[PDB]
This record gives sequence, structure tokens and C-alpha cells, in this order.
Amino acid sequence: PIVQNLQGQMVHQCISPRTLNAWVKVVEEKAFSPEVIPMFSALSCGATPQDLNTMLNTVGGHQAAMQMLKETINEEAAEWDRLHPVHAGPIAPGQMREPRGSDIAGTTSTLQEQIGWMTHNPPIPVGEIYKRWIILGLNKIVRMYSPTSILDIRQGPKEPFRDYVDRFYKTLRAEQASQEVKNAATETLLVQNANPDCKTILKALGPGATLEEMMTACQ
Amino acid sequence: PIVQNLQGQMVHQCISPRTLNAWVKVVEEKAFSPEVIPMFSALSCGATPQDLNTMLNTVGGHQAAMQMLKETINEEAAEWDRLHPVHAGPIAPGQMREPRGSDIAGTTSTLQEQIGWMTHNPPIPVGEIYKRWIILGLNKIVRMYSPTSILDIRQGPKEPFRDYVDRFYKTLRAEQASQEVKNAATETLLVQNANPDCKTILKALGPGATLEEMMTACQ
Amino acid sequence: PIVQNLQGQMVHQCISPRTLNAWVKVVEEKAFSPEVIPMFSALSCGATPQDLNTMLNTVGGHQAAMQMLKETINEEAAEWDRLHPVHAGPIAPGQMREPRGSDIAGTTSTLQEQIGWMTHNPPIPVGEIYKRWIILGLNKIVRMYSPTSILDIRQGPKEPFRDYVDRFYKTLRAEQASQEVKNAATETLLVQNANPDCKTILKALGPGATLEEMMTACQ
Amino acid sequence: PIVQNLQGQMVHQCISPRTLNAWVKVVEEKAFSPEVIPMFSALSCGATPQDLNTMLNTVGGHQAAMQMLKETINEEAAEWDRLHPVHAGPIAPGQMREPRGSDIAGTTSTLQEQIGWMTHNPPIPVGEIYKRWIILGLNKIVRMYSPTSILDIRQGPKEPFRDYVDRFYKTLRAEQASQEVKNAATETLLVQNANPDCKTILKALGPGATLEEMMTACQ
Amino acid sequence: PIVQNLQGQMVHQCISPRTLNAWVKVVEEKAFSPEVIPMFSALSCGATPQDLNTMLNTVGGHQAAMQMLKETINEEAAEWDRLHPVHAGPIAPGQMREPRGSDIAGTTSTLQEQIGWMTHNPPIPVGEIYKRWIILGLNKIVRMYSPTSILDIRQGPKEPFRDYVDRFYKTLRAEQASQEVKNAATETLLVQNANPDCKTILKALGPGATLEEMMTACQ
Amino acid sequence: PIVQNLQGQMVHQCISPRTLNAWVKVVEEKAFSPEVIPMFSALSCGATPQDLNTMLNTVGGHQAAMQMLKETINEEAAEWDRLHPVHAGPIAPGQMREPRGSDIAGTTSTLQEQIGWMTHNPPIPVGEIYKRWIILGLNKIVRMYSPTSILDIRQGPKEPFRDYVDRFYKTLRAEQASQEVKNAATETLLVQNANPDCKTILKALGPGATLEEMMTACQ
Ligand SMILES: O=C1Cc2ccccc2[C@H](c2ccccc2)N1
Ligand SMILES: O=C1Cc2ccccc2[C@H](c2ccccc2)N1
Ligand SMILES: O=C1Cc2ccccc2[C@H](c2ccccc2)N1
Ligand SMILES: O=C1Cc2ccccc2[C@H](c2ccccc2)N1
Ligand SMILES: O=C1Cc2ccccc2[C@H](c2ccccc2)N1
Ligand SMILES: O=C1Cc2ccccc2[C@H](c2ccccc2)N1
Repeated sequence: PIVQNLQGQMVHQCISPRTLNAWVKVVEEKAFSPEVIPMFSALSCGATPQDLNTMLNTVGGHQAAMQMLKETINEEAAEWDRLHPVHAGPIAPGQMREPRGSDIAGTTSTLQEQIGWMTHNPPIPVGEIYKRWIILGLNKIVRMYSPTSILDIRQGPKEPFRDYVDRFYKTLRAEQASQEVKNAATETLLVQNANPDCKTILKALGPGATLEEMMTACQ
Repeated sequence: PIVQNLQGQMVHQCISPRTLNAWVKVVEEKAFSPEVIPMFSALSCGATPQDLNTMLNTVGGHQAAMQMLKETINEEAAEWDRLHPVHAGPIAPGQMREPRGSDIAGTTSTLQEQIGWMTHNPPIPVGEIYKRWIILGLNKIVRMYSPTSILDIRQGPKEPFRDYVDRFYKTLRAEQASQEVKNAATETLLVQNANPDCKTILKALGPGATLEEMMTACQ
Repeated sequence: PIVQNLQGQMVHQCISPRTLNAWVKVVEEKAFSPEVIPMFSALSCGATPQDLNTMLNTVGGHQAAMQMLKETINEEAAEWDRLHPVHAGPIAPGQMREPRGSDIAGTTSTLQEQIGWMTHNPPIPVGEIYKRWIILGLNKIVRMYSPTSILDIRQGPKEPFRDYVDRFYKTLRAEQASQEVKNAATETLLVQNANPDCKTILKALGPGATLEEMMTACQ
Repeated sequence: PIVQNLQGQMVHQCISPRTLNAWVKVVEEKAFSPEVIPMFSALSCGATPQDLNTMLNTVGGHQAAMQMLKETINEEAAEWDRLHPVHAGPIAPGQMREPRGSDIAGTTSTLQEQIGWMTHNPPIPVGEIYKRWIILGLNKIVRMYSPTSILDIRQGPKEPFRDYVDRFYKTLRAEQASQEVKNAATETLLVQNANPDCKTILKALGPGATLEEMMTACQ
Repeated sequence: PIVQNLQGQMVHQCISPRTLNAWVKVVEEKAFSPEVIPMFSALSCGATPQDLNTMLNTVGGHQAAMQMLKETINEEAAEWDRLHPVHAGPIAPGQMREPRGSDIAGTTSTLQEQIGWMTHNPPIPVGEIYKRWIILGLNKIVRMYSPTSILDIRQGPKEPFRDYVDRFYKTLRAEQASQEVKNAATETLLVQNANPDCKTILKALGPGATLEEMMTACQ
Repeated sequence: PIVQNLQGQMVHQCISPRTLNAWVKVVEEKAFSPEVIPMFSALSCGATPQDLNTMLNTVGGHQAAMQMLKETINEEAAEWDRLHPVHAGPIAPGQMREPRGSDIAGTTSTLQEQIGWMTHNPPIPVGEIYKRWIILGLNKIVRMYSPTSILDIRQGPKEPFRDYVDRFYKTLRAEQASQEVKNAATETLLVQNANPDCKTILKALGPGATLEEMMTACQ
């Protein structure tokens, strides 16, 4: 990653064994549960494109997903190249060349180039641009591997309302509902999918009940 | 987080793998037992709003709770915006803009903005303001998930008085009794809910017995 | 905690995940065995009052003990306030206010105030003053939870003398005997409570035998 | 390794216990699965030739592989020596000598020499040159230990299409297919090797289907 | 401990959680096996008397041993006081007082005093003086808890000579034989205590056989 | 160890708990398998003679080996003393004395002396000299504890050729064959000791087959 040291210059630091192992283990334990994504982003704080490739390449399973991710990265790289074409022909001696999509993705750029871009004044933030593409891909994977429609999350007859609400919003998160819908689903599908006893209680609460109030009501 | 380095300037540092894993594990092991809250506060020492969102987003279960927390944060954000409206229209070139509620919550502000606010002279402590909102929400969650009324904590006939007192104050903590009440419950409900043998001994101690003295008396 | 950095100024540093977890685990594994106290003191090296409260608040069980500790802290705070009353009315602009008992305990003082006191020249050592109160309380707890009188530690007929001596001094430590008594118990109760065979051997050694010599004699 | 310190000079630092153990454990757990290679590269960030030899020598099993790797390194060393012969006869007093293949491999050069080369202006990057040779060898090992031809990866009749795709691309990775082929295999062998039901669905999608679209279609 | 920082002044640093836990665990796992002593010395590198007391006080079992150790420390303290009596009466304002035995042992000296002594020019090395006393005591404990005489280590009839030699020198180490005797025991008791078959082979080797040669001969 | 700090002076640093535990555990788990030696060398990076003795002394088992190692160190010390006799009689005030063998081994030299030698300009590298003696001894131990002759490593009739090659070169490593022999054994003993089926295939390959080619041929 690129870090400020103790004396305020941005320099390269090797990726730590602790970081490498954290990432491999979270993928082993959680697969593509949605909360793996913010974990990736956090563990990749300050990453160069080289570091992001290290993290992705250290994954041993899930090669269908990793191939889908390669496809998404190629699409974003191709769109970058449409927006920001680069001068063909020889670079100015000693000067910084402009990054192409594959340079951002770390496949045709050196670590030194990456460092140069990222520590330029002002920085050409190749690590952050690539990380956005990766996360775009990972979010597709999450949605793909979500095993259950929100329509099929219904409260069982002796299921505690809290355990049902947990299943409901765990499902909405993987299915990738916007916050609008998450905020909104509470006046609607959450009540619809509730068991008959709790449904009666919730119907009687009136509109504009908070989730807290719904949860208390069906406790 | 924002830390002073070895040479006394406040700078950003990535959230550590050790911190990320500590938080995920304490939620996995303890859920919303009350002592998770001071753990959160401690693990979030110096956090930016981005870091606080990382911590909350890395939680995989408990999505009912996390949706209730979103609701509490939205309420606090809305109250901030009432108290501190911001100038609409274009920002002064190169200057610091005033944070809105959603900026404090990290959803409409960049890391750079956050850093700017937090390291301003004097600091606009967006991390500490957001952390207060989060803890307000978490405390509601704790109270919600408290499974037992203090009225139902009674000493069993062969229950050691110490084990009963532990249950009693463990319950009062989750139910969120003030210190007044915790201090006070010792002249009252603690004795009432004691078994007949210990109740007789405690009644005879007189008023103004310390808990230590009550515990010794029923040993 | 407050630490000197690499360049010799005293500054605040966040409490580490390693420290937080060490403390929670030692309480989980050892409860209020006497050796938990020096562990607390060591893990709280350099602590602010905020940090000491973090450590105490992160404890999830033992709430009878934690309520007894609150009582002891309140008593010490009240005695501080007797000895060191503070000027009522407004503080001098920009100047340091004098700490009250509850300020020392971290309940009515900010982290900034604490830092100010602790790094004043000369330091008003609020962390060390509070830590003394806490340890006073913890020592009472240890004594309370000591399950066995020294009178009841007697060597079994086929109990190795070393295993008996271990039980004896493990008991004296929890019961909180002074070093005088620990030094002294060797000419007396240790021999009295020894089995008939070893008692004869020890009686014959004469007075002024070291523990080493007693242990060798009954090997 | 050679690291920049806190003040921006490149200096030698001992290999850490954490690094040493990470590498030994990944070889113990994963053998020569392809993802061990990017792990090696990452754990060897900044390594001297001495450090790379340490890592290879700390491996206890797999001695057939380690002997094959020695053979590959000897071949690369011999090709270096063809391209870059060195002046025989005595070195200039106090001056840097030119590295031979065995110097790059760390077998005839001292740590001091290595440091000298690597921190020269401009650096003679002996660590990076050796690491390339090692990785060339490791890639051969991976290919050797790949147990299954891509021709034999066929979707079972009740095998989820995702689990088949995972096996397929896990195999292609060990067999060391180029990205061209990985990108391409999706219009061809992946469909051919699919079970009859999914094969019909994929045939009907048309050419130019993404893997994402194929995966959705056979869900 | 007292450490040099990054800029070459000797300053105090808190004892680490890793150090505290290492020591507690080695005592839990190994008791007073001889190799615990060099572990203690190493884990106490740079320790103040306060730190050494922390380490000893964090031990929960073995209180017979810890009482024997207190006795040894008191004896060494008393001998220090004989050799180095201190001026009674008031200290020179602002000046360093001379340490008494109990000051060296950390029981009547503050951390500040200790730091003062240890960082004086030239240092009055109270940490190293106390550590020597402690190790003197620990060595007595080791010898006490050694369960087997060297006379009783004899090679069994189907015992591999190497396993017998391991038992032999493991015993000599706990029994605290000098290196002279360890060096010497090889021409004598080691052969005597060997089984009849190996004894014949060793007798025939001649005098002045190395242990290596004896071990090869009885392989 | 002696390390450069953040500002480029060589100073002493305590041996870490992580290093101490790494070494004890590798000896516990691997005994004197050959790969323990490069682990020792790596974990002892920068070590003083004191540190090397710490590492050796922290080993609890294997006392036959540790006594053999003492013998080897004494032999090397005696040869050093032959090559580099020291001036008897009093040292020049304030000046550096010349190290004797036992000084190099850390038994008659202080840490301060060691530091002085190792940080002299130019360094008298006592740590590296002692480490060479130790490794000489450890290599003898490895060879001693090698349980199997290379003559007895033969491919079983249904043993995969790769598993046989692993046994073969694992044996050659412990038996301490030179690289010449390891390189060479491939045209000879490896084929001889192969099972009849693979032997026929290898005989037919011709001379000058690489190990890779032999392994492929018998796959
Ligand atoms: O070097 C790498 C490793 C990797 C691993 C998994 C997923 C993507 C990647 C990306 C990459 C590769 C080729 C095309 C697109 C993206 N680059
Ligand atoms: O980015 C995040 C993640 C998160 C996770 C759990 C709970 C709250 C949050 C808050 C957030 C989101 C949307 C509305 C309110 C609060 N922001
Ligand atoms: O904030 C805290 C947490 C805590 C936890 C356990 C025990 C004592 C404390 C003390 C406290 C609280 C209220 C009265 C006295 C002492 N302060
Ligand atoms: O020192 C070493 C250790 C090692 C261990 C495993 C594999 C290769 C190596 C290389 C080495 C050795 C001899 C020839 C070629 C390469 N050097
Ligand atoms: O504070 C301590 C703790 C401790 C613990 C175990 C053994 C010795 C010690 C020494 C101590 C105490 C009293 C007399 C002598 C030595 N000091
Ligand atoms: O202090 C030590 C500890 C130790 C432990 C195991 C093996 C060798 C050593 C060497 C030592 C001792 C005495 C003679 C020779 C070598 N020195």
C-alpha cells in the first residue's frame, strides 16, 4: 500500500502477512456474503493495483466468480479507454505516461508507475479507480450468489418476529435492494410476510411505525 | 482513524486487520450484550465516519438491529440538520464546506472531507459526533434484546446469593437502569427478590447496608 | 494511554485491541483469583481514567463485583472531595480546572481534561490516583471471593508436602494475609496443619527453618 | 528484506517470524495449488536473494519439487551468464563487482553484496531477478502437480452449474491456460462439457454470452 | 522496560501484553523445568524492578515456590544492605538517593526512582541486580522440583541409546550439575548406566570418545 | 539483536516474544529435521552471542543433541584460540579487548562487550562467527538423527513416482549429500531404486533427462 510514514511523505510499504491472511480467511469462511465487500475495501486501504491483484489472486476457490470479476474489470477498463484515450508513440524522457485501463488494473503497469501516479501532485488515484471496478464486480457476484428471493422470506408460525426480521433484511442486503426500499419495505412486504398473529398486531399499529415499534409490538 | 504520528501531527491511518477482526468477533460471540458497546467505543478510538461505517458494515448477522440503527442515525442526522443548516449553492474555492447530517454519517462526505473537518483548527469532530449517534442506537438495541425484566430475577432456594446478585445486576445493566436505581435497588428490590432465608438476614441488617455487607451476610 | 512517543513528548494513544482482549480474557479465565490484580495493573500501564473505565466496562459477567467496585470508587471519590475541595463558579478562560473525585473517576471529565492533567508540569496523575482506588476495590473483591479459610487447609495423609504448601499459600494470598504473616506462618500454622508424619519431621527441625528446608525435609 | 525506513533511506531489515511462518504454513496447507504463487510473491516483497533462499529452504516436504526448482534456477543462472559475462580477475578496491547467476541466486554472494546491488543508484535488482526465476520454476511445479485435464471436467447430471464452472476454471488455472483461452473457453469447451439440460439452455443463448449470463441461465 | 527509542535516549516503555502472556503461559505449561529460567531472563530483557515484580506476581499457581523465592530475595537484599549501607536522614533536594535492598527489589522504590537509577550516568543497574537475585532463587526452585537423581537414570534393555542420553542430560540439567561434570560424565556414569549391550560397545571404544562417537557406536 | 533503527545507527534491541516462541515451537514440532536449520538462521538474524545462547537454552528436550552441540562449539572455540591468541594481562583503559573463543560463544563476555565488538568500525562480527559454529554443530545433529540410508529408499510397486522422489530427496537432504550428488543421483541411484515399471521407462529416456522429464515420464 501507499502510506504516510512517521514524517508525512507518501511511500510504498509491502502488504502485510496479517492483511494477506485476513483476506484469504474471510473468503474461506464467508464466501460472497455481502459483508465480505466492506471487509475487502477496508483490508485494501491504500492499495496499489499490484496489491489489489495480490489479494484477488491469493483466492484459491471460487474461480467462477473470479472469472466473472475479470469480465467486469475488462468492461470497466474498456470504458476508461473510451473516456481517456492515451497518446500512442514514445513517452517524453523521464516523464509520467498516462494510464490506460490495463495500467489501472495493474496488468500492463509496473509498481513504479503505479507509485508514480498515486504520489503525483495531484495524485492520479489508480488504486482507488481500480478498487471501484473490483467492488462493482464483487457486488454482481454477491447478487448472483444470493440464494433466496425476498418474496420467499415469510415468518414461520412459531418464529420469533426478530428472527424473521433478521432473515428478511439479510436477504434484502444480498439481493441488493436500495436503502429507499429497505426503509420502505417496513410499511409493506415485511408486514405482508409476517405470520397471521403478528400481521394482525402490525396492521393495527397504523402506518408510519418504526421498525423498533414493530419489533416491540410483536415481542 | 486519525492518530498523531511519532512527530505530533494528526494524520489518517488505515484501520488495522486486528481492529476489524476484533469487532466482527465480539459481535459474533456476544451479540448485543451491554458490554459490546464499550468495546465498540474503544475499538473505534479515533475513527473517521468512514471507519465507523466499515465497522458497522462488516457485521454479517443481526440485520434487524442494523436496520433499527440506520433509523436512529437518520433521526439524529435530521436533528443535526434542524440545528445546523448549511448554505446551499457553490462552495468557496479551496475552502471547507459545512457538514450536513449525512456528511457526519459518512454517506455523502469523502474521506478527504472528513479528514479536513477532523484536523481543522479547531476540529469539527465528525467522527465523535457520529459515534455518539451510533452508540445512542446501539443502546436502544441492547434494551430491545434484553430478554428478562428485573421483576423476574429472584433468588432460587439453593442459589448462592452472589450468583443471584450477578443475575440481578446483569439484568439491570441490559434493561438500562440509571446508576441512581442501581445504587438504590440494594435497599429494595434486591432484598425483596431474595430467597426467604437470605431475606430474613438482610431485613435484620438495617437500612444503609452496603452491597459488600449484604453479600457477606448471606455468604 | 499516555505514552512517550519516539521523540520524548507525552501523548495520548488509543488502547490497543490486544490490551482490550487480554483483559477480557483474563477475567473470563481467572475471575477474581488474586493474580488478576497485578495483571490489571500491568495491562493498564499509562491509562487515562477513560481507559480504566473502558477496561472495567468491557467486563460482561461478575456484575455483583462490578457494583461493589462502584461503591468503593464512590467512597474514595467522596474522600478525595473532603481532602481537596474545588472552587465553585466559572473557570479561568483557557486555564486548567481542579479535578473532583468524579473527574478522577472519568465520569465527569473529558479525555481532553484528563490528558491536560496528566501532561501538566508537574503532572496531576489522575490515571494513577484512579487506578489506586480501583485496585483497593478489586482487593476487597478478591478477599470476598476467596472460598476457603487458612484454618481449613490441612495436609492430607498421602498429599505431597509441596502440594499442601501450594494450597496453603494460595489460600493466604486470596485471604490477603500480610507478608509478616506469610513469613511467620512457616514456624506455626503450616506445621500445625501438616499431616502427622511430616509434622513430626518438621517439629524435629527446630525453630528458624526456612521453607526450603521444610520442603526438603518432608520430600 | 530491503525497506524504506520512516526517514526514506533503503535499508536491510530481518525477515519476520510472521513472514517465515506464513510461508511454511501456506505450503503445508496448499502444497502447489496455483494461488500459492501469488502468496509467495507477496510474502517475498522486498526480499534479498538471501531471504528468498530462506523461504525456499524452510520448506520441509516437497523435495522433488524443490529439486526441480533448483534445476530451473540453474538454467536461468546459466542464461544470465550467457547474456552478462563478468570480468575475471581482481575487483577494483572498494568498488562493486558485477553479479553472476549464482550471485543473483544468493549462493556465491554475501548479504552485503546483495544489499550493495539492490541499493546502488540505479539499483541492480538481484532480488527481483531471482524472484522471477523462482516463480518460473514454481509455475512449472504447479503445472506438474495439476492432477486433472480440462477435458475431464464435465458437469454431472445433478451438479449445480456454478459448482461445475468453479471446477472448470480451477482446472484451467492449474493447467496454466492463457487469459485468451480462459476468456474464449466460455463460447466452447465450457458449453460442451456441460450436462444435457444446461447445454440446451446455453446453446439457445446465442454466441457472445457473458459468463454471468450463462450462469444465470443455468441457475 | 527501559529501551532506547528510535532516536537513542533510554526511556520507559510499558510491559507488553505479549510479554505478560508469554510468561504466564510458559509457567503454566512448563512449571519449573530448567529451560523456564532462560525464558524468564529473555522475556525480562530491560525490565525495571516493577516489571520483574509484575511478572512474578502474575503467576497464579506455584505459591510454595513463590514463597521460597521471596525468602531468597530477602536474603540477597539483606546481603546488599550489609555491603552497601545508605545514609539515614533527609535526601538532598532534587538529588538521587542510594538504593537499599528493598529498593532494588521494587518494594520500597517508585518507578520514577527506578528509572532514575537505571538511566543515571553511569547506570545503577537495579533491574539487572534484582534479576540476578531472582534467577538465584529460581535455580534453587528448579533443583528442588527435579524429581530424579542421576543415579537412577539407567538405559532400559530395549531403550534406544539416544533416548537414554536425552533422559540423562535432562536430569543433569535439573539437578544442576556444572559443565565440568556434564563434559566429564561421558567417560563415566553415562557408560556405567548404559544397558549391557551398549556398555560393552562403549567400553571397547577407549577413553576420550566424544558423545557423538558414543552415540554412533550404540546406534 | 543488533538492528538499525529508523535513523541508521546500529543498536541493541531485546529478543522478541514472537521470536522466542517461534524457535521453541519449531524445535518441538520438527526436532532436527533439516529445514530447522535455515529456520534457526533466520530467526537469529542480527543476534548477539547472548541471544544465540538464549535460543539454545530455551530448548527443553533434546539434551543429548544440546550436549553434542556444546562439544562442537568447544572445538571451534579451541580452534579460534589457536588462530587468534589474545594478549594476557590488563586491558588498556577504556579500550576494546580482543575476543577469545569463549567470548564469541557468549560465556565469558558481557552483552556490552558483544555490542562493542559488533558495532565497532569495522565490526568484529562475534554473532556471525558464533552462529557459524552453532550451525556446524546443528548440521552434525541433523546427520546423526537422519534415520534412513539413501540405499534403502526404493519405490514401492504401487507408489507414485512423485512420492518416491520426495522420499528420496528428503533422505538425501538429511544425510547431507552435496548438491553435486543431488544433481547427479538423477542419472543413477534414483533410477536404480525405482520400481520395475518406471525403471524401464526411465532407462529408455536416455541420459541427460531432467528430473522434470523423469517425473513426467513416470506420471
Ligand atoms: O492479475 C490479475 C488477477 C485477478 C484475479 C482474479 C480476478 C481478476 C484479476 C485481475 C484481472 C486479470 C485479467 C483480466 C482482468 C482482471 N488481474
Ligand atoms: O454506510 C453505512 C453502513 C451502515 C451499516 C449498518 C448500520 C448503519 C449504517 C450507516 C447508515 C446507512 C444508511 C442510513 C443510515 C445509516 N451507513
Ligand atoms: O464508567 C464507569 C464504568 C465502571 C464499570 C464497572 C465498575 C465501575 C465503573 C466506574 C463507576 C461508575 C459509576 C460509579 C462508580 C464507578 N465508571
Ligand atoms: O540455497 C538455496 C536453497 C534452495 C532451496 C530449494 C530450492 C532451491 C534453492 C536454491 C538453489 C540451490 C542450489 C541450486 C539452485 C538453487 N538455493
Ligand atoms: O512484589 C513482589 C512480588 C513477588 C511475587 C513472587 C515472589 C516474590 C515477589 C517479590 C517479593 C515480595 C516480598 C518479599 C520478597 C520478594 N516482590
Ligand atoms: O550458554 C550456553 C547455552 C547452550 C545451550 C545448548 C547448547 C550450547 C550452549 C552454549 C555452550 C555452553 C557450554 C559449552 C559450550 C556451549 N552456551
